[PDB]
Amino acid sequence: ALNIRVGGTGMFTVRMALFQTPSYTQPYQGSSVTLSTEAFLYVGTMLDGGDLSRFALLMTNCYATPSSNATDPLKYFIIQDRCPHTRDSTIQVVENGESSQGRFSVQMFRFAGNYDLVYLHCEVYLCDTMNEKCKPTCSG
Amino acid sequence: PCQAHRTLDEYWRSTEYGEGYACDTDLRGWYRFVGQGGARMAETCVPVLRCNTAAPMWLNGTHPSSDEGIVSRKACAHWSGHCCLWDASVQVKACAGGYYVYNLTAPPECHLAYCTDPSSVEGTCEECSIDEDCKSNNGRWHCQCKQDFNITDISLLEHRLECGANDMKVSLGKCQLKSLGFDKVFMYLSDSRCSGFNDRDNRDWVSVVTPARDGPCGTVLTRNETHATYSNTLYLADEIIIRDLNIKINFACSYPLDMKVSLKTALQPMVSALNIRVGGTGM
Ligand SMILES: *[C@@H]1O[C@H](CO)[C@@H](O[C@@H]2O[C@H](CO)[C@@H](O[C@@H]3O[C@H](CO)[C@@H](O)[C@H](O[C@H]4O[C@H](CO)[C@@H](O)[C@H](O)[C@@H]4O)[C@@H]3O)[C@H](O)[C@H]2NC(C)=O)[C@H](O)[C@H]1NC(C)=O
Ligand SMILES: *[C@@H]1O[C@H](CO)[C@@H](O[C@@H]2O[C@H](CO)[C@@H](O)[C@H](O)[C@H]2NC(C)=O)[C@H](O)[C@H]1NC(C)=O
Ligand SMILES: *[C@@H]1O[C@H](CO)[C@@H](O[C@@H]2O[C@H](CO)[C@@H](O)[C@H](O)[C@H]2NC(C)=O)[C@H](O)[C@H]1NC(C)=O
Ligand SMILES: *[C@@H]1O[C@H](CO)[C@@H](O)[C@H](O)[C@H]1NC(C)=O
Repeated sequence: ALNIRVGGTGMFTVRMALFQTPSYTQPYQGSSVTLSTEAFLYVGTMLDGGDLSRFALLMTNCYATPSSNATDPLKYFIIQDRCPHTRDSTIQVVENGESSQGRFSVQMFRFAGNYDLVYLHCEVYLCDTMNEKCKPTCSG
Repeated sequence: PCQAHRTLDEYWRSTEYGEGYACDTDLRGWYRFVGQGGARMAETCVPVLRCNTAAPMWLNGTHPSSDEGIVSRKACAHWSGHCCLWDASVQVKACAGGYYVYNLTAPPECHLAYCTDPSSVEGTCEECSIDEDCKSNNGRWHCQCKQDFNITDISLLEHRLECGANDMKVSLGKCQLKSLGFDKVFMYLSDSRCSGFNDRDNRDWVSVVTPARDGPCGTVLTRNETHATYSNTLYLADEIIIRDLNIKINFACSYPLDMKVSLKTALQPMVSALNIRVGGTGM
């Protein structure tokens, strides 16, 4: 018998969209959205890669930066260490690690300074829904 | 030869034509038979009183295949009840493409003329792929690949693994496997239900597709703290049963567990702004 050993690397498709309405029904297509600060924000993250049965979309950390650059030193974390932020009451999460979609809502804001644009950047970590317990329960 | 010839567009040279009296004494040079009559001369001595001739002729033997050059033939003539009673000298030459040329000579006497069978207008050349040259074997056109595509051993085999987000596929050049000596190949995963098929994106490929999960075609998943890998093995054989040189394609592609994601839509807030203006002066 002859064994040839070959391999490869693949990527999974995870998406993020702005919801035009609460309860996360319709997505947003426009290139720049113009709201008031008092208004809230409806966002969700989709998972389109595969094996949604064995995997659960789970949010580890997310933040806001004034620029498209994600590594901006000025970061307003919206989720800290798998936890919705406690010091700000207007932050709420609906599902995290529960299913293949992660969503959350928060009041809109503006970065203090000569900054007129806000960008949102999150980082996801998939998990095994049987091998490890993916429910994040956070308390101060 | 292939470029300097005179075409012949006539529909009465079929071996189905009833009867005529024309004879070809003024035919001099290289000719191509094109149209409803056919592209090749008759290969068997068609019975007498056919194809607009009292005594039909026929180029005896077999049509030369591609890359044969000048071939000398002695076209026979069917008359009086004896096939090949009179003889004429012809020089048939094959050409690139589904057509031929001949050195049509003057028969010894009139009431003699050539005529063509339907031949293989059904047998086409476009069915050969881009790396498959339009070669012929004893007059039948086939798709023989590049000669430079000649690999002997097994380790040098090409393998195109695409680790798609939802499915996984592995692709191998059909020309390479034909060169390796396998007329037909058998793709089989851990389960034989995942038999391979053909697909073309830039050439002839045989490919297998397996969903990226745990068990859809017996694929095994072993996830460590950083990556999750899908491992399955492919089996190569040239017949249903193997007798030597077992082949096992140990392929596996893994996915990351962490990734970065952001909106593609710009956000712009407006907040109530109070502007207090002050001033000063200095030296
Ligand atoms: C968790 O599992 C993952 C998935 O297997 C694993 O990542 C693997 O790390 C090993 C160790 O480095 C890689 O092994 C390969 O081994 C040979 C050299 O010995 C080479 O094929 C590889 O180097 C290649 O690196 C790049 C890959 O294209 C290229 O620059 C080039 O081809 C190099 O040759 C590599 O060292 C193995 O490839 C990765 N798997 C990947 C990258 O998908 C990880 O280490 C595991 N974590 C653990 C065990 O803690
Ligand atoms: C994103 O932001 C960083 C920080 O402003 C940009 O500059 C890099 O900064 C790091 C330290 O934060 C330095 O080590 C690098 O040398 C800097 N340059 C690069 C090219 O990384 C960085 O360029 C920005 N990235 C993009 C794509 O705009
Ligand atoms: C077909 O091919 C032959 C050989 O190339 C052509 O020339 C004939 O060659 C023979 C053998 O030397 C001579 O005896 C003949 O006299 C040549 N014929 C002529 C007309 O010069 C021949 O011409 C070709 N036939 C046709 C019809 O094109
Ligand atoms: C014509 O072909 C037949 C069939 O093989 C053969 O018997 C005959 O001898 C051939 N004629 C000539 C002149 O070679």
